Amino acid sequence: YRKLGRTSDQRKAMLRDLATSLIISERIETTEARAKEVRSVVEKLITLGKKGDLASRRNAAKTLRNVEILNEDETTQTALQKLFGEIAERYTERQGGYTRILKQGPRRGDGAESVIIELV
Amino acid sequence: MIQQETRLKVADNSGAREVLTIKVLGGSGRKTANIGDVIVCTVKNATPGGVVKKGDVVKAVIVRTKSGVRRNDGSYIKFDENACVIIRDDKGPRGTRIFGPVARELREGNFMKIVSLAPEVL
Amino acid sequence: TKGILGRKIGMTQVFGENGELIPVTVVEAKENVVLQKKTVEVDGYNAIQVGFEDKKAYKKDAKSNKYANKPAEGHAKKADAAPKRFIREFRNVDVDAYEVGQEVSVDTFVAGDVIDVTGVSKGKGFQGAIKRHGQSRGPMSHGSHFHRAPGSVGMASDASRVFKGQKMPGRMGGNTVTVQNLEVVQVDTENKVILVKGNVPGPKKGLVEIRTSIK
Amino acid sequence: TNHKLIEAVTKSQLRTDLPSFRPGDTLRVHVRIIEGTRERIQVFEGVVIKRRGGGVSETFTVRKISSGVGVERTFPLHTPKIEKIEVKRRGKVRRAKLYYLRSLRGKAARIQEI
Amino acid sequence: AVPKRRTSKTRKNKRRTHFKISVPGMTECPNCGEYKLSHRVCKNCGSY
RNA sequence: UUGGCACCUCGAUGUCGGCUCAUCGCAUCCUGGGGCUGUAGUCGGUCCCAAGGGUUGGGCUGUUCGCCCAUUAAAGCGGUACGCGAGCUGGGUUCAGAACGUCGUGAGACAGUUCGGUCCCUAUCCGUCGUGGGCGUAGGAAAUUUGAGAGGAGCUGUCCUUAGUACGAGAGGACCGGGAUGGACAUACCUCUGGUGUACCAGUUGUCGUGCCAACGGCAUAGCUGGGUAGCUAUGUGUGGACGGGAUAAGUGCUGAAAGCAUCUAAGCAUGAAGCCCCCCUCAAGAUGAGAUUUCCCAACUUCGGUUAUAAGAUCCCUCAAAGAUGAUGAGGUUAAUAGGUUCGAGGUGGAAGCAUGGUGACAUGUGGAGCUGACGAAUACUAAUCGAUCGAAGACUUAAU
Ligand SMILES: [Mg+2]
Repeated sequence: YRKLGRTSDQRKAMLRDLATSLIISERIETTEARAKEVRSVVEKLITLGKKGDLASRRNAAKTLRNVEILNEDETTQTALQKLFGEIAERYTERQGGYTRILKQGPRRGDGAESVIIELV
Repeated sequence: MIQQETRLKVADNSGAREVLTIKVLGGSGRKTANIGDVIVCTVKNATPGGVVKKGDVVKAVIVRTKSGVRRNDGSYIKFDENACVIIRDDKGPRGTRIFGPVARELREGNFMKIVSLAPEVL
Repeated sequence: TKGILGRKIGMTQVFGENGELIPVTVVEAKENVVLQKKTVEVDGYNAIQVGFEDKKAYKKDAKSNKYANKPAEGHAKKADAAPKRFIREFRNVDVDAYEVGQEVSVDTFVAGDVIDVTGVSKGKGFQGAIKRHGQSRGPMSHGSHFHRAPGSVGMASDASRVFKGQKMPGRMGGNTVTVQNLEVVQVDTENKVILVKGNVPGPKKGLVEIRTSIK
Repeated sequence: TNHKLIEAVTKSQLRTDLPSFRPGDTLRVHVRIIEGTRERIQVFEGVVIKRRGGGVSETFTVRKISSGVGVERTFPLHTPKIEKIEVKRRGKVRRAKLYYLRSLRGKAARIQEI
Repeated sequence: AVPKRRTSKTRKNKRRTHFKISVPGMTECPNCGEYKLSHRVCKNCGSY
């Protein structure tokens, strides 16, 4: 597994942040290496959401951030609720995958490979 | 793995209670010794009386190291404490009352007087 | 005599008669085929060329070594065999005992044979003096600023140069290594497996060459 | 198959007569000693302290106090020089490896049955 | 530790014969006809 | 070595010891082979041949040296700026402080002691250790190779037998020949024993948080503690220096004249060392002397190719690891198991959460070898290797055989 130029605690925090953000937004722009690493994390989250039981929910709460989503009609729910209530339903028949990576060119401030990582 | 300056408890009633190894016999560059290897040593602690007195330079044979030995079948034996027995240059003990368990690997080195005199050979 | 090509699977342990722990290396030797016969009057020396494994057939627009190219397919089609991934050749064998296209089978070896095994050692990459060459290190304390460097590289103005072969840092591993006087423990004809005693050079799933001990 | 070859080759020397035990049970191991004369059996009775990676390579270790000196004897699980393994008594522990018993002497190293 | 002599122009231009960049690994985009980076999204159109 | 001389260097050539790393000589310490002996054998002595390998760890001193303690087959002597400080140290020595003895009226001094006292430098060139690109090797490629040359290894103990049969008042005690095991060293490897194992499992303290209970998250060296997979590893597992040929050295000779004798030598023919060459391991055709074998590709314009663009084959680019600083190498790119995911395991941890029961409560038992699980094994196109581009032959003359 990659190190991403970061200590173990900082890498863990950054990966769970990136996972939560992809869950909230359904698609994010980031670096290639970080997307290659967050793919596994978010996909294991969707796997836990697909089981749906309480122990699995308690386990997925270990990784997700306490973030709030405002739906339409002023509907409000957490990232955990979105994981177990809308995204698990979207992938009940799919047996892996769950994410796609679209390489984009190098950014300007570095030569960093910017990528879109989305949900599928 | 007994090397020089290694302290060892002595497992007989010869008179010596502890020894420090001056040299492992058997060759130039030889550094460590295990059960069945003979060392030269100086006694550092002795009982009042007995034939071996503090400061003597004596030969001893190693019994029951805590590094332990492998056997040909892939079985290992290890002990709690390094131990040694003072020998009389004929591979025969100075004491008469060897104490503690003794590895079976000494039977090969012809320390039969030590092996027979031990309460347990393993 | 009697060599063969195979790939290393891993190490394990067997109990011999009288029950001794025998560390063994599992070598898988399957689809070995004689592809050529080198002869003194044609090549200047006698040997048998042995192909090992099984490539897929030629395809249009292949992008990897998985598929035989036309030169290799034609070469392996001159004998009647599928394209092979590893091709070596053996000099210790008697060429007349072998026939082109025949299958070098695992039971050419019998338990108790004494063999020489050749592999390519495990890679280590750029490594320093104390690991690449076993050199001792300097003091780690007592004001020392010499820890893992190589020592002097020479003398003073007499020389005024570094001699060839000074044992300086560089790329460790990946060399051809032959281990001598190993013995086969058993042969499994259905699994096509030779159990060799001890360990052989190379990573798991590498390539090993077994042949009769030259000593 | 390229994967089972380790297990395929090693299966024939796996024993099936060994009872079930876990780290913490005191068992008696009957070992075949071949002296110069015969093949007498000798018994090592002690507490299981650990056991390791499976297959033929599996190993276990038993610790005893012989004459005031702790003796640890480790065996391959499938070694043919074990005649018979008797689980003398079961033990309640909370670790897989009982290295902490190496520092204790006497009543400090007691284990409850079952 | 410190250069003993100048580096001549010849030596300098010899040393920097391999100091160059390669052309991008680019391909025409099938949908829009403009050049793009292979295995990347066409930035002019946004396809594939 | 101690000196003599003052020839290079004072617009600087760092001086002793030790460490690291060596390299060479032989006037040889051991091991190999010999002659002579006031050599009975084991022990020696002395001389000759031999530089292949080997040639210890401590106490005391800054020490080199030396003495001592234990070993060892042996603890060799010298050169390399008394090898090596742009590789290390800084105990001695040679600034500034202070003190003792001593000398000087004194300032101060002593190669007399004593305590203390800044060791800078990002490597341009050659050299060296590793890795790439270019062109060449008269077509363009894929693989398998020969070996001109080059490097590496090269040590040795003890025990048993012969055998107490071998010399012998005795005491002691084999040469050779045959086995068996070590020490040191070198290599490969992770099955075993262990070490580590910062995205593995568990216990636990303080405090803050997710509203609360319960369960979890952050931070405190990874908070700490107990275990631990792969990989990487030695102190762990294997293996090696085995033979055996060719020519020799010191030596020992056979035949044999010079010199009708003698004589190893002149002619001629033997025998003879761990040494020389080969044997063993590794690299190698840039071996410009560029080698060999097997296989693949083979046209249509020319207005005469100084010819396109393509074949065979590669690559760009992308998924990766048995490989890697980067190139490179190797596994793969949909006609696909390369990586991720998913599912099934191995190994590790050791008994999840939620309930139920028991207890006043801390807790305990049951559900239930439970739950979780980086790197290891298998299956599966669900996700990403989806489109495409670039490079890459048409084979020169002369002569002879044909
Ligand atoms: Mg100057």
